Amino acid sequence: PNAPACMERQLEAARYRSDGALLLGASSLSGRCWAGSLWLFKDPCAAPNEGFCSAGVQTEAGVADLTWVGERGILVASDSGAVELWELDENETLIVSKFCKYEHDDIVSTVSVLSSGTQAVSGSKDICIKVWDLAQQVVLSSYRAHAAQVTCVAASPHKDSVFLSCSEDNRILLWDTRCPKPASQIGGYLPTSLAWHPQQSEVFVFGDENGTVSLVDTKSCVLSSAVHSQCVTGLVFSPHSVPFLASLSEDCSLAVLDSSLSELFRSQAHRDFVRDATWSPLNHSLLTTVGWDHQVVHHVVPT
Amino acid sequence: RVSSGRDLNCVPEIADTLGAVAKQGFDFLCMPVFHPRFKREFIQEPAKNRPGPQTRSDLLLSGRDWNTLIVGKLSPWIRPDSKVEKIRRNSEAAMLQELNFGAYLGLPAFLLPLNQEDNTNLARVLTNHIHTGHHSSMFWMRVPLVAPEDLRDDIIENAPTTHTEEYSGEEKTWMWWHNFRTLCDYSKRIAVALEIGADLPSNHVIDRWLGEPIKAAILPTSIFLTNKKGFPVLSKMHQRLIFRLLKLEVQFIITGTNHHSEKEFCSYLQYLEYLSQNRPPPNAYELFAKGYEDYLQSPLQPLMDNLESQTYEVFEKDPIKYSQYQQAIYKCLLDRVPEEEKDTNVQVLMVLGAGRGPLVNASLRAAKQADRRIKLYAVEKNPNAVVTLENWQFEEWGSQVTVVSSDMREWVAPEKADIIVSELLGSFADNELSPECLDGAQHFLKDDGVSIPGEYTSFLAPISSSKLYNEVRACREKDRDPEAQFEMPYVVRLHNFHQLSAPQPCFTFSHPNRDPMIDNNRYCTLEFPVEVNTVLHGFAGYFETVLYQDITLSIRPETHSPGMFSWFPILFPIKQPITVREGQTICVRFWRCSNSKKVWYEWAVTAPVCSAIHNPTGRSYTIGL
Ligand SMILES: Nc1ncnc2c1ccn2[C@@H]1O[C@H](CN2CCCC23CCNCC3)[C@@H](O)[C@H]1O
Repeated sequence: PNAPACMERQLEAARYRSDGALLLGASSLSGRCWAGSLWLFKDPCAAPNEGFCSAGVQTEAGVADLTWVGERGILVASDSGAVELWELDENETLIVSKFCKYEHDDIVSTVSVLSSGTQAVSGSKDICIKVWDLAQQVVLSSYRAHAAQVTCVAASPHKDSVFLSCSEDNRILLWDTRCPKPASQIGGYLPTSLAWHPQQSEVFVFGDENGTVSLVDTKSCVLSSAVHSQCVTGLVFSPHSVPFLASLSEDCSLAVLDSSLSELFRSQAHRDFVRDATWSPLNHSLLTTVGWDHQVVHHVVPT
Repeated sequence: RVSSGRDLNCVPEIADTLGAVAKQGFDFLCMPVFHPRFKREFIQEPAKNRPGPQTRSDLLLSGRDWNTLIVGKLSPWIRPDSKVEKIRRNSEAAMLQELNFGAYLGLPAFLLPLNQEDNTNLARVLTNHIHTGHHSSMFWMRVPLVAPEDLRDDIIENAPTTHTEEYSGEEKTWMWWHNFRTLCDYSKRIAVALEIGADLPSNHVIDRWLGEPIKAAILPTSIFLTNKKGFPVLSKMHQRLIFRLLKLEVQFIITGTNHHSEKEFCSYLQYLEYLSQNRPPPNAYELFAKGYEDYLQSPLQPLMDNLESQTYEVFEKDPIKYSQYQQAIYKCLLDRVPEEEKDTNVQVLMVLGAGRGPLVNASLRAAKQADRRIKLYAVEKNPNAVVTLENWQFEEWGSQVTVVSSDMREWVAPEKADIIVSELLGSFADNELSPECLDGAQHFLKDDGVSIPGEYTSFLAPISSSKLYNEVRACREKDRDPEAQFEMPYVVRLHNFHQLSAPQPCFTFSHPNRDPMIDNNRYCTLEFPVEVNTVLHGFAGYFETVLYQDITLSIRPETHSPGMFSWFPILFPIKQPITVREGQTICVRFWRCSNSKKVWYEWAVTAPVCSAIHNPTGRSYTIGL
């Protein structure tokens, strides 16, 4: 009922919004048609059953990343090189294209909404990082700071001009776009994922291609834990005030760590790669994960 | 008019995507063969057991389409040289898998990136693939003019960009490629897709690249400017490079997104076509040379071998050569016979090597324009060409045996000559044995007789050319020295090459030669100032000749007689390529050696390192007397 018939096998993204509804993005990474879809599940526990979802749509190409923009809006990094804005209709039954802008020269790998919800930054295999105005539907700035593919960008929580980026050039860049030279490098195995601490302006975690999660202060080297046996694909801080850290990986496992990076939960529910994780806003110890095994898993995290 | 593909990293439906692209005007599509984000495990459970089709079906296109329309791209996550062991092994397995599928589909080419310094494992896996089964995909190594690290914006506050003149720095990407193709042993299946950026290096850097096997030049949409009307176009510097690349019939690839959104798309192509329809047109020499570009031939030995009818015909259809012989003889007839003496003085002219007679008609043409009188002898040893002469003799002429079927070194001449006229020169001047042939005819030149030509001088210049080094290896033959191919010269319209230093004179011969020894043997040392990091693969040879006074022929490129077809350069190879640094001197030594039966060249490099002596004792190459 409402949308396209067959949601694609390779689950890339899952993100809860305020009211507890589940945003799913997917790609087909094999078979005749290499494309993508978006889904809203106003009931998580049903997903990923197409029939028993609230809205969904076909994208021209694969979904490599996406993020919620406020409540109505979905921001998508495409294989086509385009950044796309889609929005829910008033009835949250339909997902309509607001813009599809082909500005990158290769796959858009990573996308992140700034502080204010008015602007976003994308990173690409084209090696460039780009700052968008979402109302004016234009690129405001374009930066070739890196020397290789951009793996991840992550907007600061509270400052529109600040975000982190990391790349296969072995650089983690801390950006402030109010300086003439906006980027600064921070000390490797290749960095593969980035999250800001939700309660410290000053702090962040990064995952490396070798399975290590690292805690970094701007103010200060590091603290580290060998958490995974391969690439750390994602780091998402839980919504609690002393928050947990969810780590996911190509080793097909999810771990949840404390602020000292000691292990609390481990799940092997997935049979392929774990692509994304999002914590319930209703139940701060529900954690939802998705993977290329097409499973949406609902873990109760002990807290 | 010009051949071009479209590079995409996103292909939702192969058929719709190919059709859009065929419509735009492109000839082929470089695309991924597995989805560029579909990372695969080969070792660790449970992701190694991922079900399902690993990629899309061979059945989506015809075999004809796979074979002609599609260049494959290695998956961008494949990192055979990663410092993580697990990634190195997954990447090894994944590279063999994608290469094997490319071979399975019969793709004509496959693109692999050289985007860093250390590609040892990439090299070693591609080498193993090449030595596994029966497949003939070309490998296009995608290498930037400028490393990404060197064209980054200077926006990192605590890691500034190396500012001043960094000299081996913007040659880093050539050393990436050179290390790689040396690891793979100069395999003929491994060529270059040269990726052009917003900025360009030295004319010298771009010079080295044009001695390398470039099959494709990659043009990003981003490096194009806009004109008034809103169409895409290029800097005058980027236009220069296109013009040089078109002079290697390389394929053009357009990569990145459409950036001219008022103007349709195919306009990037339209503009390459525009540049292509608008180069200076081939000169007479360039039109005739088309087809012969880096084709190696055996130098003719017209002394030892009786030339074919059709060989003479190419040497005859060279008007500028015979035009210059006509003038040289004219100027000679005027210096020899004063105006009072005009009708009493018959000058005795002998053509030595008359073939089918064009120097004879040149001698006649000369005599009418100088209005002096001549008595003509034509000496030819090739009895086949003697038939052509003796028929022309019995049909035209009617007066005098004219034609004498004889070796000019045996012939008893009725009479001494005022002038001997000959064209016994090859690509290296003296390599058809002009010196020996004229020394043996000299005795019937009058004590004040003139030889036309009076002089010739060979020239040499060191070169780089990895195509020309492979054409030479390809000359390996069963039942001889496995290295004999490198110890002999080749007449070759040198095309895909780099001249490393200016030609300098090697051997000079004068006629007549009244030194009481003659001694046509020779030893010459030559010092070549170099100014790039390069490989020496061999020496180009050229020559110049004085016919009479200031009337000359040249194939030395800086003095090349214009529109003259008869002679292409010669190439002397070396067995092992020799690294040369900017500032270094190439020292080369040439000998012209002989016995009573044979003449040959031996040659050695003595700086900046020694080669072996090449062709010692003519063990691999002789010119028969
Ligand atoms: N000892 C001898 N006595 C008499 N005839 C001799 C020799 C040695 C060579 N010949 C002949 O000279 C001619 C040279 N031809 C004419 C056009 C092409 C070319 C010149 C340019 N290089 C390729 C050969 C041929 O016809 C030879 O057969």
